[PDB]
Amino acid sequence: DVVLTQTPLSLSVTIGQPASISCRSSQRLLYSNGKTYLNWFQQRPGQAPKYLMFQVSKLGPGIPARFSGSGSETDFTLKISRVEAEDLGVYYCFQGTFFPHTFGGGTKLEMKRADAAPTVSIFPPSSEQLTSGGASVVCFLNNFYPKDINVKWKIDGSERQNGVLNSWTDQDSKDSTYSMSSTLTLTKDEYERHNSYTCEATHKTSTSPIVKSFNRNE
Amino acid sequence: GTGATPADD
Amino acid sequence: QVQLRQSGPELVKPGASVKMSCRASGYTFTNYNIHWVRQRPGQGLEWIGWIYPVDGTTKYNEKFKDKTTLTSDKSSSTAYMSLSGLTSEDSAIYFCARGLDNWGQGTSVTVSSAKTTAPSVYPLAPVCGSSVTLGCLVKGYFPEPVTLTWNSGSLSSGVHTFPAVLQSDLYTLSSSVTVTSSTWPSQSITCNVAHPASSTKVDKKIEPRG
Repeated sequence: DVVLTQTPLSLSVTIGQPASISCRSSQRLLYSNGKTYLNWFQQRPGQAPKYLMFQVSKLGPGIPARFSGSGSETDFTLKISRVEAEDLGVYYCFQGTFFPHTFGGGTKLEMKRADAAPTVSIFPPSSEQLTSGGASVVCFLNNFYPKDINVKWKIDGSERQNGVLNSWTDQDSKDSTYSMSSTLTLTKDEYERHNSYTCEATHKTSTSPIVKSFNRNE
Repeated sequence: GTGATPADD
Repeated sequence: QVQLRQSGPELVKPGASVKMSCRASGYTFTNYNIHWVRQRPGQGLEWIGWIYPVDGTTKYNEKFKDKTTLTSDKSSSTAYMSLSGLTSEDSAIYFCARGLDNWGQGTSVTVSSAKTTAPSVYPLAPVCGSSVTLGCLVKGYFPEPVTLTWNSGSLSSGVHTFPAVLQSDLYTLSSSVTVTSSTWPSQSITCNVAHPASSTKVDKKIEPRG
């Protein structure tokens, strides 16, 4: 099968500035009729993909002229002359020359902004959950930039991974930040066997990891 | 056709 | 006004099957192929196959050939996809598309052993600064969706409601709200959660811990 490789995985764009993304094909895409069926699709998260460009350089219906496509042999490029807000989203290249048809892995255009450190908040189990026999500890890591972050849980200083459920927001449309929720779920009796509960965040905005902790017996 | 693939062209 | 309208979300037990519809309008149905594409959660796009409505000719990606049957009904301008013998690998949004130039809105398939299960809703108060973050934990429900608001929608800024995550055949969702210390606990802050599938609607007030 043809494999399409897209770069970069993520592009931090700025309104009014040009953007360029690339799609490498594992083999030539010239069909026997002389046409090259390399297409581009744009998908805004939660929405359906739109037909942006076909046959390397032919604009899809209703697509604005700020988009242009080029390439030959195995390397193809999609350019935006000046990025506008509606251009954020995921762009997939696609080949229809060979069966099975295949898509690249996607390049996500996200909005560049200044780095921002997370606001980190830790929450012990609620009394209601404890009554039912469970104990979830929640950590929110809110309004940070860029999107890459790592969270580690520790119990009495020892790392715990079993029972962790993480969720991440998409980029906020208004402040361009990212947020994360991490929930460590234990039983109440397991929870009562230990004292200190820590959520530890590593993010490029902090020299050393950020630590939020509480002691159960306090 | 739509131009997207040979079968769509 | 080209439109491809797809049928609603489907819940399938492991080992079972699903048939979904793609209702076309606004163009001559027999002048375009209908393609189908899969998008697994958090992943990219995979091409499944197409059908030509004039004569029912099909083309399948070999990877999908054993599990997938594409059909169409010219008289109703509707294409169908049947998926058989599913596992959680098949949980995804499935799109139909008119020659790839116009795509339906997608049909979600969730392959799970779960039955309808109401959530537990827990208020998260701070540990026993001028900014205060409160939370709400919505645990152990099926299927999607839940709705979550704060103070019946009157607390709308400073809210982060996180995408639900399916783990061990139940969903968990959470939400945080951030307010000034001069507003809480001096004012009431309540998380409102509805789960239509279980006809559940609950309000949990955030109370200072003791």
